[PDB]
Amino acid sequence: QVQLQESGGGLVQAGGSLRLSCAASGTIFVFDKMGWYRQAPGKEREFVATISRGGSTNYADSVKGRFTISRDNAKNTVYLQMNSLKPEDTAVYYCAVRYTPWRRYSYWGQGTQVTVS
Amino acid sequence: THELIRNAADISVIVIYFLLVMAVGLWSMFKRSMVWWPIGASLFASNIGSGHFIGLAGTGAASGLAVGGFEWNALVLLLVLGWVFVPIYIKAGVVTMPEYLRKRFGGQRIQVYLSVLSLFLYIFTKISVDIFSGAIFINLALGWNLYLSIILLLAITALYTITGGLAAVIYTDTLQTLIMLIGALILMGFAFHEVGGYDAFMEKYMKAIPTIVSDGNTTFQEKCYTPRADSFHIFRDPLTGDLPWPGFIFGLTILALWYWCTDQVIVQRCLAAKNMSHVKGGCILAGYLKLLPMFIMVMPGMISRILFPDKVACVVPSECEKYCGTKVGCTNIAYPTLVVELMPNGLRGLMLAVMLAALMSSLTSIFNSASTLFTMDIYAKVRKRASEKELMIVGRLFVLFLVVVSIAWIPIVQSAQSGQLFDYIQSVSSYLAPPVAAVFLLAIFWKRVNEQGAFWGLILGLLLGLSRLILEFAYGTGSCMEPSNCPTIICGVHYLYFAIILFAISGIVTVVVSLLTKPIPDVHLYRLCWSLRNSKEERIDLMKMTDTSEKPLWRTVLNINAILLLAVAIFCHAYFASNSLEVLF
Ligand SMILES: CC(C)CCC[C@@H](C)[C@H]1CC[C@H]2[C@@H]3CC=C4C[C@@H](OC(=O)CCC(=O)O)CC[C@]4(C)[C@H]3CC[C@]12C
Repeated sequence: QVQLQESGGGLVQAGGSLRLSCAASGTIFVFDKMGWYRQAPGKEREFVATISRGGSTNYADSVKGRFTISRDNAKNTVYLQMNSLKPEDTAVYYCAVRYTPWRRYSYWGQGTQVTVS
Repeated sequence: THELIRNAADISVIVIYFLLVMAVGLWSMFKRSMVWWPIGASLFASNIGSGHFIGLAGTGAASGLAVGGFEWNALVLLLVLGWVFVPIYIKAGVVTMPEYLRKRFGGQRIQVYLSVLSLFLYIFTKISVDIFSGAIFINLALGWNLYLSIILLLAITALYTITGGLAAVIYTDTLQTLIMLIGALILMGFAFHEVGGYDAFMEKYMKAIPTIVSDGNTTFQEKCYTPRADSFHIFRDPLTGDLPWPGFIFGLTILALWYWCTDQVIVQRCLAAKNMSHVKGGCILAGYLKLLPMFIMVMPGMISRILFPDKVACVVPSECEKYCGTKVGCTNIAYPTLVVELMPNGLRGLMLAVMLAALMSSLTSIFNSASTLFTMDIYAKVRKRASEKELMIVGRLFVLFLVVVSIAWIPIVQSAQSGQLFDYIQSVSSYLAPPVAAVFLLAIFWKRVNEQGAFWGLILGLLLGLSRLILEFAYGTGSCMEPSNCPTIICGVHYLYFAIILFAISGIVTVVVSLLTKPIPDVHLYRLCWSLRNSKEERIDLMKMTDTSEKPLWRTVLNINAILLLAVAIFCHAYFASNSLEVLF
């Protein structure tokens, strides 16, 4: 079965940086839209960043300018370089994948805990 | 396996179903102008039984997903028969196609040649394939060999045709289509629960290999049993992939235009309706029904490869002969293995009964049509003074010859094109059919061709196709480890790139020969072509509708529904090509 292994949590201060990863393993295909989704403790989910196969990055308007996401070519590994951290964005982070452009988010990730200040 | 049928819960079901069908026929033996719903079921079930349960499921379990785009092209060519070609047959007073080509051109050689060609196409395509499919079903279910199943199939269809099985062919046809269409969805629901959904079905199909790959000393190749790298694409490579997208669009159209519009049983089925609204209703209903066999019959073939991989995907010849009787391949048993080994104790007998009762009616229909075609159009033009008793015994001493020739031909069907039944039927049709459609279209639309061109067009097309067909069987097709020593000039291209070349060459020959002789005046050609279809004068030639009239409301309703059906078919074609999966290295 397909499972996603991720790493890169921790604790920084207001104005630091971190690094998050995600790496599917056990499949034979190439995913289309490996992205990221965050959720504050006690609230609802929202959207963070997403990179397609050929390369078309689609950020969110409340985070654009501080986050940068890049995916390796023709394989399954996607990074996320976060810069100038605040203590407002403390949540857990998931990792979602997708087979085809019209098929609605097959597999989900476990969760990485990150809090700041 | 093969002893799962020996229980008391379904033998009674088989016996009760057969007695019900024979009682319906025996009642309708004692005590024209049909309506829209019998025509639709009669048109949708024409080739089911051996072109749906063997060919589509086997080529889905062997190649991949691209086979399912056959029925969508079939429905697009089914909407042309009702709107374009049937008022041509009504407005000229003709019943069949050689009777049209006798009134159009003249003489007496084109009709005799087309009858002699149609008998050979019957033998090569329909009769031996039906007997072979019935023997496959009986050998999987019970356990006897081939020669003890062929005579059982024949001894049951004789009892079918004695007790009036040809008169009542409307009630039983609607009943069998309804029962088969209902029972083919429960097997899909049972199959998609066993593998574990729709994503595990994609992830597990790419690892279905046999575990006995070696011979005594000849270890087999890596690419010979693993699935293809493009199994989830509809449109494939036009140079290096099987079923390439130019052939898949053009050659199938050329092969379906001959089959749906220039046949004999289908045209006399549509010509026996009550009005002109009911032909169009029957053409819309079958087009709505022909959207299902991608999801119903192709995708359970892949499930059957996933679940039982050592039978359906064998590669070593000392093991493939034990399972299916031939040393080439075993994909043909993909769908009859799923019905026996997944269904519960009740429906397992009803599905086999439905498949056999749909396989016997075709045979009787063919035996009646070929007997009429031989007695009326070839034998009665030699003697010209024959009574009725002589014609009766001549018509009854011909089907014995047909049966003997087809049973002798059978052991070439089960070893051609590396063990698949879709490729055999499509290759024989591609070698023999396309010269007829070009001469038919040029006879209808152009108005200037005459009798001196059509005959030589047909003869030269026959010479090319017969050369390729004779060279194909005497040398073989090839294999995985040892390729064939075919002359690689007439034998190199795909068999769907041959239909377009033969079509174009036949059209070029009949145009060039027809532009060098004397024409025919238009006094003889009223209401027999496309430009003069609405003349009102008289021609000096060479319960029953005759008018093609309809109310001005149901015409509008039928136009709008045909447009919606075309939109749905285009959306299906645009769905399955916009998102396909790509593997990694
Ligand atoms: C909707 C899907 C899932 C199934 C298919 C249903 C329709 C698309 C089909 C089946 C019922 C059909 C209709 C049934 C009734 C008629 C009337 C029939 O003509 C008449 O009865 C009126 C003329 C006369 O009686 O002389 C012509 C076909 C038509 C329009 C049919 C057009 C095609 C229809 C709408």
